[PDB]
Amino acid sequence: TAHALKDPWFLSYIPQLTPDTVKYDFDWNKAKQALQQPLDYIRTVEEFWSTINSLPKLHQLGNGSTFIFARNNVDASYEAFPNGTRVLVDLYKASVAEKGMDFVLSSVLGEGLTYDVFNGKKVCDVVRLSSRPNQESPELVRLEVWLSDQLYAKDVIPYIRKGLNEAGLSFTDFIMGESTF
Ligand SMILES: CO[C@@H]1[C@H](O)[C@@H](COP(=O)(O)OP(=O)(O)OP(=O)(O)OC[C@H]2O[C@@H](n3c[n+](C)c4c(=O)[nH]c(N)nc43)[C@H](O)[C@@H]2O)O[C@H]1n1cnc2c(N(C)C)ncnc21
Repeated sequence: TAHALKDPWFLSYIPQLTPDTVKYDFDWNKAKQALQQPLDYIRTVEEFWSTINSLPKLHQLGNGSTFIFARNNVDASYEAFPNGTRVLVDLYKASVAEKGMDFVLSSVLGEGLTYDVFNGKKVCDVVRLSSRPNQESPELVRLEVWLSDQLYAKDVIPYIRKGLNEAGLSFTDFIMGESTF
């Protein structure tokens, strides 16, 4: 009937997930346990597209509101990925952030990164998408591409930036970054 992804990805939502909100939650395990909401289990390309299209625009939700796409329903914990890293993308307008999200998700879930960068290795298991507004940029959206190995971030950063340029985004439309685990 429909076309299976290489792996199903579980989609969850953590509302207004901020560092000073885990102040209300003293521990990470219990903050997630209580706040995370399950949204869907993407098995196919058809399921993928309807989910991506149905997603309520990140900036509209509260500051810190994250969407987690976790390969084979893995726990998106830094703890789970010790030799890893997370490639960051900040998108200044909500308009560009749609095009950007569509690229980064199609590259991850569609195994684009896997066969274009990792030579077959499934290095990416988590993609987080959250609202991170500034007094400066209030429509700001952040994408995190989680890696199992930091050796690859050196190659994920030019690949994602090149893809985003091809997707229509200028250099003022986004900023690439990294955060070690
Ligand atoms: C370049 O890299 C910079 C830093 O290295 C990295 C630190 O991440 P956070 O503290 O945001 O944290 P995180 O990305 O996890 O945010 P979020 O998940 O939404 O909520 C944070 C809270 O959630 C907790 N948390 C969240 N997660 C996902 C976990 C997890 O897996 N394990 C554990 N133990 N805790 C987790 C965390 O401890 C904290 O209390 O963020 C980059 N950064 C740079 N500028 C900014 C900026 N500006 C200018 C406004 N705002 C935000 N991040 C910025």
